[PDB]
Amino acid sequence: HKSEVAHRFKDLGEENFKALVLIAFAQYLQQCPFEDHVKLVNEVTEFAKTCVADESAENCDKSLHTLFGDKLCTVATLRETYGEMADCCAKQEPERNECFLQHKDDNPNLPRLVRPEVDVMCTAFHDNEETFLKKYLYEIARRHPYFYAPELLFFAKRYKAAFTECCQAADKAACLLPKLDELRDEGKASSAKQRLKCASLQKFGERAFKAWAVARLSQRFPKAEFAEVSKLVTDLTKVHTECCHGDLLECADDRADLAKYICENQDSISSKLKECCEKPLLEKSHCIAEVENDEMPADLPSLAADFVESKDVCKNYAEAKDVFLGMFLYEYARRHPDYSVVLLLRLAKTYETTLEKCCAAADPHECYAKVFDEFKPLVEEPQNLIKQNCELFEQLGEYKFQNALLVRYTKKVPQVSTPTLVEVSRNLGKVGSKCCKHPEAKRMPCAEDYLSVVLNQLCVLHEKTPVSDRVTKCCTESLVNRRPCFSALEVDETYVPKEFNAETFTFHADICTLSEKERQIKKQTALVELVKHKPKATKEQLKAVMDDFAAFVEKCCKADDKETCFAEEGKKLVAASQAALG
Ligand SMILES: O=C(CCCCC(=O)Nc1c(I)cc(I)c(C(=O)O)c1I)Nc1c(I)cc(I)c(C(=O)O)c1I
Ligand SMILES: CCCCCCCCCCCCCC(=O)O
Ligand SMILES: CCCCCCCCCCCCCC(=O)O
Ligand SMILES: CCCCCCCCCCCCCC(=O)O
Repeated sequence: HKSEVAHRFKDLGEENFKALVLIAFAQYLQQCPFEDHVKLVNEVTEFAKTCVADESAENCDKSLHTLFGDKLCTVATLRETYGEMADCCAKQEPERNECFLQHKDDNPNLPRLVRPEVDVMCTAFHDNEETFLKKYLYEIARRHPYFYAPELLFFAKRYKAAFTECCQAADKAACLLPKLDELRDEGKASSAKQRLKCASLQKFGERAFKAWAVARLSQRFPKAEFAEVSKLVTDLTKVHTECCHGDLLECADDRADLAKYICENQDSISSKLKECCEKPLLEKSHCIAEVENDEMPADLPSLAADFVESKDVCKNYAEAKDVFLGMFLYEYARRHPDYSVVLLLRLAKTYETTLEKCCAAADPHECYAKVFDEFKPLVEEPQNLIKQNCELFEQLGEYKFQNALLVRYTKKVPQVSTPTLVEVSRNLGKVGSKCCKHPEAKRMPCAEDYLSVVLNQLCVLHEKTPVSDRVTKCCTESLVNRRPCFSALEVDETYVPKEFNAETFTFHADICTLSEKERQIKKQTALVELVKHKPKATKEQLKAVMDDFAAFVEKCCKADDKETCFAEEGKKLVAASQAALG
């Protein structure tokens, strides 16, 4: 109403408010100590309560941006600590807020956050749930100044849940560690995605983004009328543009407003937005974004009717090209929740090319008449890969499957770094263990989601330390040919194998006293180095060498005087092995 702070305070709640303000400040003032942010939070909360009691108390009428910047400019060491940022305080609103946005460092030089021992965690937890959680929430926020605050808050509650449950467990570690690893991985993925999507809106442009959304929104809301989907795609695009700019307030309101729009028109959009829409303000958006696909009508026509077998098609298309293509995507995507969004884009892209080089032809109706015939090989390629790879995954285990990938990609790009190969092959290996368990009708969307993260993660490391044109090609290609481009890569014939190095293939008993997740990376590192030394090896020659190594390990660990054993059988191993691989 007349007071913004009061309003947000009222419908967010004290607890949520206090946490958000914390994250908000930790994101702009990434260098101040924890205890300092706590003071600000208390001061702002105290102020808020004043306004709650009387929307007319001093300053309660000022806008959040104004209020936020004023307290921000309140910090004394602003200039001595942040320098340039202090000059923002000289500017007025909105240049002031704009100025603060431009000075937020997305990759501060903060030390890697370390995970202490479960016992200390659980103890610190029990002795002060409050500071324990706010302190960590502070550490995460200052490191990811662009992570959508509410989402960060969503994660905090799951961490709390993990401590509550596990710190009472008979075996704390076995209960907590896995939940924690799962949590940071998921958090990492959530972050990689947010950055990825913004980057995209930048490179590829708005049209491609609008396309992506139509495909996605249509799979999810197959019953919605096309005009509703267009309406939603427009608002969604404005929403991400603003949320990418990094301004929390504008971002949050666009998201809420959009959630309220959806919920009000719920029936004419989806039947599965029931739970999500009764939920509280804070969670609505989160919920909705994650909602399961509604069910598609059974009384659905044939695409060929309006898109192939109907003359007056080049006329509808010329009438409004993007809109017609949109209707195509809409019609195609809502009938295929099983297709990957990018697959859908490929088809539409194909259709588009056809209509372009066929509507300017003699007899249109038959120039393009067999278009749906070109979609089949587009659809099949992805499917057969999910087919071939999920089987191999079930045969071997997650680990042996990972090793397979390891050999496979080293031979494609032997120039890539050994640790980078190990990283990629394992996450990749994960996508397999995480998606292959799904029923085929859900597999492809699964892989797309995971692979996009992995492929962009792959492309960044390379962007910085480029090592191959082939990779750089796939990495700067269209995000529709990205994965196909990588899938295409062939063995590197040009490659000149690295020289030999005894050390690289020398092992000590220490590997016996390492975690399964440790020995692995050690064995896997040697594997790449192996393939990098003998690239013309065979899955047969290789499997034989890997096998002798298998024994070698167990044999030397489960044998008296480990150290010597290794150095003894090791000389033998390296010797017999170098021989087979001539
Ligand atoms: O990341 C995603 C996940 C899409 C999930 C589909 C989606 O948009 N859901 C959704 C909905 I309904 C409503 C709201 I309110 C919100 C939100 O919280 O803002 C969201 I998140 N989508 C995506 C998009 I949209 C465009 C491009 I270009 C790319 C690329 O980088 O290829 C990608 I990977
Ligand atoms: C002075 C700064 C105060 C910070 C207030 C942030 C308000 C966030 C509103 C949260 C809306 C949740 C809607 C959603 O995105 O799902
Ligand atoms: C209703 C909003 C208009 C939707 C835009 C339709 C254009 C379809 C483009 C086909 C996909 C190719 C995307 C790309 O440029 O990479
Ligand atoms: C040319 C000397 C090569 C000898 C070094 C062999 C190292 C290969 C690592 C084998 C990893 C297989 C993993 C496993 O056994 O579970």
